Amino acid sequence: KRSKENLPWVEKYRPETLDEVYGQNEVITTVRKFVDEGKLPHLLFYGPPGTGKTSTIVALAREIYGKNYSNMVLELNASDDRGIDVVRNQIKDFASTRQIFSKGFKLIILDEADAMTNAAQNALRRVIERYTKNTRFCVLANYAHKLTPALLSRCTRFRFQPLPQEAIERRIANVLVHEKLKLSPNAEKALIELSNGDMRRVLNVLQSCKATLDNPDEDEISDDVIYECCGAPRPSDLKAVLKSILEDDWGTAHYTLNKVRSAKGLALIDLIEGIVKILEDYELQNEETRVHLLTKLADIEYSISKGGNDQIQGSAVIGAIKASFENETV
Amino acid sequence: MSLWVDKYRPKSLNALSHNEELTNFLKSLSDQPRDLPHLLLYGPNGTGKKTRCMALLESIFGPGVYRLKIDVRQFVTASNRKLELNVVSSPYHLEITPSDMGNNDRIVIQELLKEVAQMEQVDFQDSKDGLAHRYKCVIINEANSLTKDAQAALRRTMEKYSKNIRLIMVCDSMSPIIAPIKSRCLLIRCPAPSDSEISTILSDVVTNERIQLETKDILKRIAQASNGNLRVSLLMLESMALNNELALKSSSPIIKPDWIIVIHKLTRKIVKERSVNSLIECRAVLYDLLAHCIPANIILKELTFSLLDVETLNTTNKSSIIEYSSVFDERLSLGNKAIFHLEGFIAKVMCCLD
Amino acid sequence: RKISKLAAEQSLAQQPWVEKYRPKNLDEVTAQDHAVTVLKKTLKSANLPHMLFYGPPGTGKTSTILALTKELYGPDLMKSRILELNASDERGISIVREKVKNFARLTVSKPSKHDLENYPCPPYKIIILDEADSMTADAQSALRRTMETYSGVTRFCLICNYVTRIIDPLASRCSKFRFKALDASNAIDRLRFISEQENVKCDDGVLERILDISAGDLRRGITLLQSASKGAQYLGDGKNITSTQVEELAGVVPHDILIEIVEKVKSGDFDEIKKYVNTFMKSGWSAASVVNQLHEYYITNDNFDTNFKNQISWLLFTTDSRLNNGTNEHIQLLNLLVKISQL
Amino acid sequence: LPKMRPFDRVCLDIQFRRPDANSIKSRLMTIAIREKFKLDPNVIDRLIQTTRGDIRQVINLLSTISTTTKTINHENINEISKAWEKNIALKPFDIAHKMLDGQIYSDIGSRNFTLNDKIALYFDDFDFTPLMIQENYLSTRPSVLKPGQSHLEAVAEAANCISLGDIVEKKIRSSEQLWSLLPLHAVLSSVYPASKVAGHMAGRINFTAWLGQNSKSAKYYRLLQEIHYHTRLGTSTDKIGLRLDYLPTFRKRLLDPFLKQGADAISSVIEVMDDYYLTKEDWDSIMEFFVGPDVTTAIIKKIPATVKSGFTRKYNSMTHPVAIYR
Amino acid sequence: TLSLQLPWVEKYRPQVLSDIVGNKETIDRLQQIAKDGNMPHMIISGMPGIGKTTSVHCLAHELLGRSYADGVLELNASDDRGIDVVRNQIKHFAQKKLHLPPGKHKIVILDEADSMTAGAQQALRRTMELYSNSTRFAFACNQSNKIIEPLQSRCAILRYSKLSDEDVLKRLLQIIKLEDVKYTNDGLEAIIFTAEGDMRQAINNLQSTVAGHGLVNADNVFKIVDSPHPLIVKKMLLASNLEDSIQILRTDLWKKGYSSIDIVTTSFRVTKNLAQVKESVRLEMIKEIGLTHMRILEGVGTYLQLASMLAKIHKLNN
DNA sequence: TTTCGGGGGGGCCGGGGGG
DNA sequence: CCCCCCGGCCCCCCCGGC
DNA sequence: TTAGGGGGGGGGA
DNA sequence: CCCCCCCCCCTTT
Ligand SMILES: Nc1ncnc2c1ncn2[C@@H]1O[C@H](COP(=O)(O)OP(=O)(O)OP(O)(O)=S)[C@@H](O)[C@H]1O
Ligand SMILES: Nc1ncnc2c1ncn2[C@@H]1O[C@H](COP(=O)(O)OP(=O)(O)OP(O)(O)=S)[C@@H](O)[C@H]1O
Ligand SMILES: Nc1ncnc2c1ncn2[C@@H]1O[C@H](COP(=O)(O)OP(=O)(O)OP(O)(O)=S)[C@@H](O)[C@H]1O
Ligand SMILES: Nc1nc2c(ncn2[C@@H]2O[C@H](COP(=O)(O)OP(=O)(O)O)[C@@H](O)[C@H]2O)c(=O)[nH]1
Ligand SMILES: [Mg+2]
Ligand SMILES: [Mg+2]
Ligand SMILES: [Mg+2]
Repeated sequence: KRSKENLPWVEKYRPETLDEVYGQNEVITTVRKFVDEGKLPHLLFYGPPGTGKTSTIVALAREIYGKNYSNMVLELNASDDRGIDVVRNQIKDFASTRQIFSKGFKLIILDEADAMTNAAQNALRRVIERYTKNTRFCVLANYAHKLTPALLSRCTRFRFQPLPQEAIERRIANVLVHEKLKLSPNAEKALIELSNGDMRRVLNVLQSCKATLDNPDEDEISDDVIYECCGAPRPSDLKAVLKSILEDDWGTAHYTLNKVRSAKGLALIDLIEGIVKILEDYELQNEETRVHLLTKLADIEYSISKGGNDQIQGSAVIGAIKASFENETV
Repeated sequence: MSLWVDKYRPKSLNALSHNEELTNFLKSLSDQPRDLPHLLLYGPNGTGKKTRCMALLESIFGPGVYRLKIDVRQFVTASNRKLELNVVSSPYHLEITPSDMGNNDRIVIQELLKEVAQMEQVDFQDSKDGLAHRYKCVIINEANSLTKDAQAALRRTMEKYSKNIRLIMVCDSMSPIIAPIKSRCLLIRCPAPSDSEISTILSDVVTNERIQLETKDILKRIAQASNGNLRVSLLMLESMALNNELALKSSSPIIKPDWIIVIHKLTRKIVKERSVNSLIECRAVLYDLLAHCIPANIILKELTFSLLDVETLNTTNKSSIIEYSSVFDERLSLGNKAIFHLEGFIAKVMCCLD
Repeated sequence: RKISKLAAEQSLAQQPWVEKYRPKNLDEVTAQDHAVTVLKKTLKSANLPHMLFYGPPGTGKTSTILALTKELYGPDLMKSRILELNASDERGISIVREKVKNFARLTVSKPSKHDLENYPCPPYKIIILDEADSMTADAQSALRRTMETYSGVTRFCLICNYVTRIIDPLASRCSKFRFKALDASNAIDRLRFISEQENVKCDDGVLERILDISAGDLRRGITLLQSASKGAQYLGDGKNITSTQVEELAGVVPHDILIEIVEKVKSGDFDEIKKYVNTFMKSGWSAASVVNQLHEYYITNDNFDTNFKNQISWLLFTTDSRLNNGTNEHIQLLNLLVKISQL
Repeated sequence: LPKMRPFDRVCLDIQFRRPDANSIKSRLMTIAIREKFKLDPNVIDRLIQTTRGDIRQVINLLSTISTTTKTINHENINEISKAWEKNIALKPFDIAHKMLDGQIYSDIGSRNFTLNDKIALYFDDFDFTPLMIQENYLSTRPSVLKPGQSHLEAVAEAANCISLGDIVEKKIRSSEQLWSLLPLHAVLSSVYPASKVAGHMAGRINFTAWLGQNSKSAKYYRLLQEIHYHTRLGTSTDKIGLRLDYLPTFRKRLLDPFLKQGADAISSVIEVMDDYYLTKEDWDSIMEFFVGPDVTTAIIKKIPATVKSGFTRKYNSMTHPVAIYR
Repeated sequence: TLSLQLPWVEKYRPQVLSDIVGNKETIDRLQQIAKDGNMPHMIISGMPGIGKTTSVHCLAHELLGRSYADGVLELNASDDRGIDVVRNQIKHFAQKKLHLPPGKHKIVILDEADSMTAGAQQALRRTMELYSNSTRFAFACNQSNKIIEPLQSRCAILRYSKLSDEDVLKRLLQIIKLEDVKYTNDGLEAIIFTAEGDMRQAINNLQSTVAGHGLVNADNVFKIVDSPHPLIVKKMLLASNLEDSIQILRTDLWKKGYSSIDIVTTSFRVTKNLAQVKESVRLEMIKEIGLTHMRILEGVGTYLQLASMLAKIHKLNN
């Protein structure tokens, strides 16, 4: 811990204020309005990984309390003990006692509350209800089915969406300004495509790309750099493989698949996912074709998840695609 | 006294009597044993895998490997249960069957094996090279019965402590062994002996035991009935000799085990009757077989191949039977209660035949 | 009695070739440059991220992390700066919440003057969770905030063969490094270096055949090379190692036996197929190898039409998937051959 | 209950049964006249049915209802009964009887007893319900057979679903502790096969025989392991190979001689035992394993008592080795 | 800002039995009991946010009055309620001497009693029986089955039904008049629709909508309250064309950030409750959904698996 | 039956304090 | 110097879905 | 619609 | 009085 420059980019660029959280404008505006007029309710931030839930709640705590928010809030996460005993003693004591430093209300942040036991969640009900005059609760989750209905009944729900293109673009621009980096438009589009709405993936991939450049001060991050660092197929490779599968005979398709994979050592699963993405846009005359494609490719992906013979799996992909598309004629 | 299958078991590589190429390969392995990798011997059951493992150990260390002592090691689960494991040991090697504790086999790998792995050799076990041995050999019998967790635990133990121990695993099939473990081992195929080699071994046993034989065709018949299982062939020869007052005639019938006869009777019942009541009686038979330590996989294989040998069935019936056997063997691999899957297989076969 | 302790070099000299030739520095990793370059840049950038190495067996993940720790810290400071936990350790949720967290929150060990003068010595320690895919989901969830909160003094490296076993939050937190399968093209240089170092004489193409048989696993290839070298040394003839010897040592079915199987399948008689398979299983051939060879034969054969190949590909995939579950080889192989014979 | 096992045959057991409506009608009418509220006798039988013979609950119901409704008659009996119905979890026999009734699987029956109700019925005892269903799903006369479908085919479908349920059960009790799969298990182990073979029970409902068979198998495996590790020093095999291959020959060299040479064979048998470190208990256990035509119980009982007495005497009159020194 | 506005679920929490809406007959029974006293042991059961705790507290207050502080012992899941507590604290409270009017008793309120252990429940039996002359017990729970049968025998059963849209609208209108909230009929309809009979949820959503947007109309309500995903899942499963179901899955669930595990669990529940489909078809659908659920739990949670599940469901339905 | 993990309840053990 | 109170491990039994 | 079989107890030719 | 009606309760780790 010698300097912030020694941190991974996923942590070096953690938002410190609500103005640095992108892609969640509705939620940020609503919560800021709540805080401004002193109408903060019990909150439930629900969303997928790397969308800004923990960042948003920490920034909200800083806004409410300032720089010394750490001693003014009670933060518990999945790495801490949160059994029913903790609810009965520590949370209850914090919720029923005044602040040491100021006279303001009290904030309890139950990060990753979907990992809490059912007994603790049930015990939380009357703690939340009884001390609502002076205490507020925030619950963060990725899986809503692990939350008891009683807890959900007491909370106001905010859903964090997968990050849109514009927010990722703006954060990438800020990171490029800070790091003195150059990025090509095609490389940026590929980075957004592989992000899948998760900012952590964007930051990690960008850090790897910078590490890849021979002279990062002068070399620009091209799509080739991204595909090399991530070891992912190019769109042209996927197009060629799909065209060979759908047009050529078995020998040619097998040869083309093996050659494309061997050129850069691509993984079969990445090719399967890319081809599935491409095929979703294809207009099919028969529903049976789509049914066969989906079922067979899902089976192949499940088989790959456990290992198995790579060559047989590739041949299975080829055969499944051909057999499914033979249903488009009659 | 000691059964003929045990009394005449070879105790050295030069005493092996079949698969000369495998013997030469083992001798080549034992020529420079200092850098011996971990070994995994796979092949049909009852062919001589353990005999060859012991012979290789004898060639490496010497006859002292055959001075075996039995000890008991104690283990404690997370629930405070007390488990006992029998360990066969010699001055030079250890032998374990962790599957003895079922799902607790992992503990054996995580506590006992590691403990052995973290010990350096200080006893002056002078070798043929003139220097003392630096590693002890650990044999893992029925290595394919280990749970995936125990196999995972074996992984880094095999690599980190290679200087202190060398593992020799023996299995009848490599299908249940995880890929990393197979990658970490030198794989040795152990083919079954040919019929002529079995006949030669049985003739040597006969001459050393002074048994009257009307001809040499009885030994060939026993060899064919054994299906390449040498241990079964020797035990069957002894059984026939006992049943015929140490005098075998050309008409001496081949003896079959109790469970085989029961399974054949079950196959006949399934073929002749296809009804729910027949299925209930089949369930009773299956319970009887399982209760007396007949493994479910063995029952499934025997029943499938007995059904496939029925002369009244047609090609479609046999194809359906083999398909159902494949499906329900997979079910057995991934299931807990074997009787459920065996009953399902029998019901499907009854439906297909009827 | 007692034995005088052996030297490290002498001990390593008499180790199995896979351990003997394990890479000692990042420059010795063969064909993983797309990740090794990124890791090497950290020796100067000193901003190592959380790492998730994933790949098939014997591709160099554990070797890579060990070499990285060596290069970063030095033989004196590595032990104090590294905490290693693998599948042979206890890694329950309680262990994650107490031992891992306690090590993560500690102040970094003090480097010595020599360590600072001779190594980068970044201001953080490393927790390696090898075989992380064996850890339960709840234990993994217990690591989420520990990774982020103490990232200033601790960095995590998770290593696995099946990346799907890692929960999505952890995969999100970690920078992903996929280790590519090692085949002839990208591993022949290292295999040839090892063979030359050990003075192994082989016919042209033998090393390429070994790497083809290994099917992406360099550990298996090195073990096969060592076994072939032992055979040649024992024979004491001086003749070069041949591809036939390698195939016999690798458990590959001879081509004549495969052709016999193909003819039996072409015949289509159930009883004959059953009898031949019963005789065949006595040889002890691995069912997976037989299925792989059958796939190679049928898929690349110009005498079969598109429909036949479409069906046989699915049949082979189903049989391979079933075999991966630890099923009886005899039943699965007989079923596969019978089904092919009816195509 | 299992906890009551220690009280098996130590105390005089006195059973108190649910009292019928007739034994109490006078009590409730007296309470009604004393408490000044009107109660129709014709509904008493219903009221008890609501309380399942719980007199205390009946009195509580009367006290609570009379607070606002001073007259209890047929005009309000149905609502009171439905509101105060005692919903007690069924026992395994009742669960099996209900789940295998065909009526609930018809359109009207399924609309009255919904799939959710069937899953809850499973959850009344999730440990025993699947065992009950697997035990009793072949003992029915179905009324839900699809056209052209024989009883055997439906039984086969149910058996396949039961196998899938067993796989799910193995998943639940693994190291991942996937208890969230319990509802799915309920469908695969109980509801689906029952719907396939639902009808009328052909005979008596039987308790699952799997637990006793499992215990017997565990006992036999323990005995087999003990025998194997007694004979380990001499043999070359695993315990399964010992059971499948060695045991018949040991039968021929240990049991047959007594049936041929009488007492003159005793020595030989003991010799064989000494060669394999086998004890008398190992001898009996070995004789207990054989099945089918090679059952030994009748043969052993047929042996003259003098021969067995001499065998025991001779074995006890000598010194024997020990395979495992503890 | 370091100030908090008191939630309306607490500010307008009913203080008397006449302010509680729904379950009219039971409320009148409670009012009569409070009038004439002689409160018996009771168990109140029902779904969340319908006024069980409110009912019990109002009954206790109206019965005791000035003696409330001394004659009421309240224990819930946030307090220690072990067998030791039952054997010492509750027993001491039951044995304690307290002069009360001629028709009043001490009250023990065990809120969320379904979480109590079987040992404590067993210990409560003879304590209830022996001290009934001075003490009475009120249990409140969501699942009455968790209460052991011996305890149910000694108590009066009160099963609370769900609130109808009319009662919810009445209470919301009362609160709106008290707060001078500006609204539109569509806004209240949306609030009631999203509440699903939960008064607490309805009031919380109303207050949040007022705070965040001022005007309670349809748009603001749906911006604050999201359409329940079970309905989206039902629409996905009931679609006739596989393309329509896939489009719903991709656009309304996957792109909105809903996790695959949540989607599959909700699909299982909705399929179980789909009374409009034949039970056998529902069983096949559940088999396929369970296959997908097991795959997801294994770690393969992807859009492709869910799409394959939908394809298999459509294949079954055709 | 039972492969983690949480929760509860009861039994000893031992530190500290008091006499 | 010896006895008693009361905090803390330690062991053992029981759910685990809605 | 009542799974088979045993126990309890009110009614009665 | 034995027989019958009628119901309940046990089979069960
Ligand atoms: N909306 C965002 N704006 C800017 N950076 C973000 C945003 N979301 C995620 N990040 C980046 O990714 C890192 C992690 O963000 P988090 O707030 O922790 O996401 P999260 O939703 O809490 O992840 P989970 O639910 O614990 S897996 C931040 O430090 C940021 O660097
Ligand atoms: N990229 C590589 N470069 C050089 N040698 C390698 C390489 N990969 C594997 N090996 C060799 O095979 C041996 C094992 O390498 P490992 O690093 O252990 O592979 P691994 O990916 O960690 O295997 P798993 O995932 O535990 S099965 C090394 O000691 C090397 O001798
Ligand atoms: N019938 C009702 N009439 C008026 N307000 C109600 C009613 N029910 C619930 N509320 C309101 O919602 C708030 C909570 O009601 P509660 O009585 O706590 O519901 P509950 O059934 O006890 O919740 P659970 O079972 O503990 S999750 C009350 O303070 C009221 O403001
Ligand atoms: N004469 C002779 N007998 C052998 C040989 N190999 C195996 N056997 C016999 O076959 C028996 C079974 O061998 P074993 O190693 O236990 O079978 P496996 O371990 O299951 O493969 C042994 O008891 C030996 O008596 C051999 O090479 N020569
Ligand atoms: Mg977070
Ligand atoms: Mg490794
Ligand atoms: Mg409440």
